Amino acid sequence: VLLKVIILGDSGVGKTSLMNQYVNKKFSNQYKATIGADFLTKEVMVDDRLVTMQIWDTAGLERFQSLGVAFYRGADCCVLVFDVTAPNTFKTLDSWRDEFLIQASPRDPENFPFVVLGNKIDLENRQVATKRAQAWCYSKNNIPYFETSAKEAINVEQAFQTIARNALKQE
Amino acid sequence: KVLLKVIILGDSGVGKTSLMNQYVNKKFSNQYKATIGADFLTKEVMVDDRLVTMQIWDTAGLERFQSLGVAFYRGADCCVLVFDVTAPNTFKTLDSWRDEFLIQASPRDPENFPFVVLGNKIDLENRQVATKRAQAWCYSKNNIPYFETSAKEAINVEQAFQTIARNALKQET
Amino acid sequence: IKLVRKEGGLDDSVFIAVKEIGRDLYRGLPTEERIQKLEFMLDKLQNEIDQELEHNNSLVREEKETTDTRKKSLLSAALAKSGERLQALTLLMIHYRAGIEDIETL
Ligand SMILES: Nc1nc2c(ncn2[C@@H]2O[C@H](COP(=O)(O)OP(=O)(O)OP(=O)(O)O)[C@@H](O)[C@H]2O)c(=O)[nH]1
Ligand SMILES: Nc1nc2c(ncn2[C@@H]2O[C@H](COP(=O)(O)OP(=O)(O)OP(=O)(O)O)[C@@H](O)[C@H]2O)c(=O)[nH]1
Ligand SMILES: [Mg+2]
Ligand SMILES: [Mg+2]
Repeated sequence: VLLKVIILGDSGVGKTSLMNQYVNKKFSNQYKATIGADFLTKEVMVDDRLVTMQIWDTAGLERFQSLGVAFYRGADCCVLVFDVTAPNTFKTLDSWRDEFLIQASPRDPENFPFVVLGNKIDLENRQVATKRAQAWCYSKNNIPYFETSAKEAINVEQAFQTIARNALKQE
Repeated sequence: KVLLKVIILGDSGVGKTSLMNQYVNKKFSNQYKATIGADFLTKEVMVDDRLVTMQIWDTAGLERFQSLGVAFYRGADCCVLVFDVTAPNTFKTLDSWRDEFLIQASPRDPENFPFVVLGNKIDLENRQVATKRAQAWCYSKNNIPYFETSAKEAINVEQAFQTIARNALKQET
Repeated sequence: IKLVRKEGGLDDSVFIAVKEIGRDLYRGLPTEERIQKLEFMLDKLQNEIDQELEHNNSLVREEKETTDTRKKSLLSAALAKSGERLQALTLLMIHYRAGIEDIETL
């Protein structure tokens, strides 16, 4: 029983930092752009059983994307990340979610498992408010919403525990 | 400063690693050090007046099981096909190496993509693949150049890679 | 930004394969020398990625600022080829990373 989770969202929002904080318990300040994709593996406990979670990090920058359509068809759960200090990254969430649904073409697209992370809450002068993001998540079939900091490991463990539960729904 | 990416292909043991090391490092190992580990070396070369950077990729290892050409061949400007003139079976597989590259790299104009064929180990003074034979195969493959080489004695090594550089440069923007 | 659709893009199997093979990279060498050679390769690969990524960014800046359609079309093809080289280099780095991860699971 293997769970395939993919992380999507604009470049710079913290997709790689969130994956590395959850699996490796480490965080780095310096930016290394993700080219193409990579995955890490983690055993996670759901209910009292170990399932293997395969967490796919992907390129936010369009010119560095290389994954084919067949790849997205096997995703069990899709994580949407934005930056609470960068409202354009919240604005584009619709196009990430919709384009993924077109390529994944799940059998019941409107109940596909998404989880949304609002990252970098450790920064001052956040420009997207919690209720505003919550309103959006509610409107999209009430998908779970976590506010996270990869830099300070706020809600990282809690978010991925929900991601794993949602991925099992599909599987 | 133009960068030229060169893939070297061919059966285990023909001298791929040794041809790269002899061109780039001017060193040869008599010892058989089989390629564990894809790697590339870099060398500045002058092509008629232009100074260009050549990256020479040595991706193949013990057995072909690796689909790793899908990962590593992309972006190449030239592909070097190497066989051992003392082992006719290494010449027999050239078609499959050339086709492998064309399928897994998907170059923009497959029929004009620069290939170069090196028949290696002429110093072993045992020639089981005749010079005319390799040239006939090469001619039929859209007229690609053929060089007989020795990585051990540095025979034709500098000459082969100068032509590799030129032909890699020729098909670009 | 958006999710590019690429009909023959990469599949699971390529990443799984580079990791499976990479796990045994330089197996045979002493546990001392093995981790030496792997660190050397990851450092060399990062420097090469950095270099290429700086050339890539320079091509991006210049394509944004060009009005001449001919020179834009040439910049786009160079940027595409830079992108392909970066994909290969990144998959090579992932290959050697699996060697490191093999040492530290042991
Ligand atoms: N302050 C703060 N910085 C973060 C946080 N998460 C990531 N960063 C930093 O933000 C920058 C971008 O982070 P990445 O994880 O590389 O972003 P990415 O989403 O993977 O970007 P791409 O690979 O281009 O798609 C890096 O410099 C990180 O150090 C966070 O929660 N708080
Ligand atoms: N006599 C002679 N021996 C050579 C020559 N070139 C390579 N060799 C020897 O042939 C053997 C194979 O050399 P490699 O360079 O590792 O061959 P390779 O094509 O990279 O293939 P793998 O070893 O399987 O990775 C080694 O013992 C070399 O010393 C040559 O030009 N003349
Ligand atoms: Mg990233
Ligand atoms: Mg070799």
